[PDB]
Amino acid sequence: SVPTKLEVVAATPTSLLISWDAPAVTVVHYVITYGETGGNSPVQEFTVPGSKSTATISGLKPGVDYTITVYAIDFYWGSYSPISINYRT
Amino acid sequence: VPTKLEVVAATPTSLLISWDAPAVTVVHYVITYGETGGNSPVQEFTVPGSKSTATISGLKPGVDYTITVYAIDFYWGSYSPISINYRT
Amino acid sequence: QWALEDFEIGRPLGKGKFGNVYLAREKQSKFILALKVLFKAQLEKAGVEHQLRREVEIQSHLRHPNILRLYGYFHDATRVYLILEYAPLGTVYRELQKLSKFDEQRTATYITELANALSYCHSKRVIHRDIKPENLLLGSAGELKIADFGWCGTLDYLPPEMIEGRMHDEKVDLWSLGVLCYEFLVGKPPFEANTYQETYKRISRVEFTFPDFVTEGARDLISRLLKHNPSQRPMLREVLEHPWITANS
Amino acid sequence: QWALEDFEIGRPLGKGKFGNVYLAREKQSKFILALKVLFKAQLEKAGVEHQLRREVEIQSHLRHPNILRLYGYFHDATRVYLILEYAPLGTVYRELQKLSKFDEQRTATYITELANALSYCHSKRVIHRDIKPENLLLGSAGELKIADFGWSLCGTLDYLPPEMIEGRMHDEKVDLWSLGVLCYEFLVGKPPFEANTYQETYKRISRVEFTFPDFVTEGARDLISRLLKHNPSQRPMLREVLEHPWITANSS
Ligand SMILES: O=C(Nc1c[nH]nc1-c1nc2cc(CN3CCOCC3)ccc2[nH]1)NC1CC1
Ligand SMILES: O=C(Nc1c[nH]nc1-c1nc2cc(CN3CCOCC3)ccc2[nH]1)NC1CC1
Repeated sequence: SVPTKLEVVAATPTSLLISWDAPAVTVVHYVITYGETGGNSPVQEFTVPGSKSTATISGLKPGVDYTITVYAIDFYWGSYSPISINYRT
Repeated sequence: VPTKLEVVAATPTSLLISWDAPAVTVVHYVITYGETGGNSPVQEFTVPGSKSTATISGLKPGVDYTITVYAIDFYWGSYSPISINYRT
Repeated sequence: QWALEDFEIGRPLGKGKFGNVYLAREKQSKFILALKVLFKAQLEKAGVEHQLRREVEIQSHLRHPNILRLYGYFHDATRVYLILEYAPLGTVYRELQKLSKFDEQRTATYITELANALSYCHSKRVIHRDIKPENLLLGSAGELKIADFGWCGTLDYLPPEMIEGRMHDEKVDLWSLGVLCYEFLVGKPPFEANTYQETYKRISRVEFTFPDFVTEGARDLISRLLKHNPSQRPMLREVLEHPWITANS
Repeated sequence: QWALEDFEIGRPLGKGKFGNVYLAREKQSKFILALKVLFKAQLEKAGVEHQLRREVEIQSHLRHPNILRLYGYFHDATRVYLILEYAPLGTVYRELQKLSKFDEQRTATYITELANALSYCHSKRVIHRDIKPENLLLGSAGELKIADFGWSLCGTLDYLPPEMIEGRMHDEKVDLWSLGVLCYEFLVGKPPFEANTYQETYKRISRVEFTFPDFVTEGARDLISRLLKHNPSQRPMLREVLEHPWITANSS
């Protein structure tokens, strides 16, 4: 599970701050996908520099549950095995 | 390289030398020996690179010999020899 | 997107240069396969990722019965996993270690498989495929399968236009093909010398000899394949139609 | 013959995982030199020790103003020392990483010098010279010097044509593709096919997928395009590249 420490640091009815433990390895960039869990509408993607260890997701509806999947991309060997966590807010 | 080169055993007719592993791939070793000081040109025979010992036969007793061995790298040639004196 | 939890790892098959290989079965399909596991630490210390990553893309577009299949790859924090076809009969390098050499029936057969695999690569404009005993596996039906990934050296199998530092073409495969045929019969590289300076000359001057137990048919083929001038070397189509292999296959 | 006891090793000039390069000078004459140290283990472990031994002989029987010289070599139990010419102004990589972009003349000038060497190398059958920024040094008079003496978002893939990456037949026409890539890098400040992953870049090279920013002049946009072509034969000759108007105008 790379990244490993995918968790929620801050949150709010408008936006949501996510974080993950530094991979201790060269990462080109992170791909984050989030959407209504349980098999709902398609997800939304956006990338994050490979140096950062956090990410902000804005424009969410309060109450719904979301599966936040974070992909760590390795230049040579593509993405690692992602890590997903559910969050309600 | 070789860094160490001692005489583990010997006889009045021949001698047996040994050296250490240089932590590097060696093609083979060239063994040269003769009366240390200068009586006549020395001899030269080769020993495979995997072996760490040799046997020089045909040495008279009571002759301070000077055996010199220098390894040979496959790509970069010979190493700096390491000479040691011994009295038969 | 494969993952380490998708396979039933089992008996180890060997120990490569940058890691070890295991035997496993695809959980969701029960398909057997070889799973090469290479430690990144050993890969980055020598800088060989791009050499293997480049070979992956080259062979990924190459799917021939005599070329080991690469179905996919995955990685983790400290290991890179290659999902490789299984070869129940082992590696040809093990055969030459157990037999010391091959009979003209086994060589002419292997030379016929490689000449085909090489011609298929030429069709895709791919040249200079390492076909040393290390990178040759034996499939189920005794089928020789090429496996170019990683894990003197390759110098012995280099033509005289590459050690000298000059442009080369598809004829480097005819050289290595003849060099390989010489080892299967004799069990030694024809241009194996003590030092680099010596190994270089023998290859640049073509200084090799045929033992007494080398027939005229084989001697003629090796002679034709081992030509200093790449233009003087034959064509893969002609090799397949050589009398020595048309009778020993 | 050479030995380690004939050099006054001055301050370092570079420290990496592949090797170290120290400032040095001949003792008898006090002649400034550059000593490049490499480890056999890494070379043997990677299968490059042969290539390194091949370059030493090749780069000893050829001299050129824009080609760094190899004044000899020696070795010990673990290391392999190379006696290299000194280059006061450093490598174009660092000078590029700082300024990011070069003048329209500096680029056209660098391309002019590199083209001459490649023709001098392509004549002696010495095809394919790695001329990435890391292997380009700057001399006292501000001139380039190709320094291909082993190792040193993407890596060495950004400078290879589709013939090399795909393992196909290559010839002296790969040098032209490199000039087009390097020329694009001096003006824009990044390889044209640079991407985020190895596969992404591999696809852009094999498909020749790149674009010119607006600030790229028209003259440079014609030479770089004439060099970055999939077919290696369609490319020009090192003589025609020297005759390109944009070069003859801004170069020096
Ligand atoms: O590519 C490799 N292996 C393979 C990819 N596909 N298939 C293999 C491989 N390696 C094989 C090795 C053996 C024989 N040994 C004795 C019996 O079981 C353990 C190994 C037999 C079949 C083998 N197949 N490298 C490791 C060193 C062998
Ligand atoms: O072979 C190399 N370099 C050289 C070959 N010939 N000369 C060099 C070299 N290395 C150079 C480094 C510098 C800048 N430093 C700060 C100012 O004083 C000199 C050192 C300038 C010029 C240099 N030239 N490899 C470089 C270390 C990665």
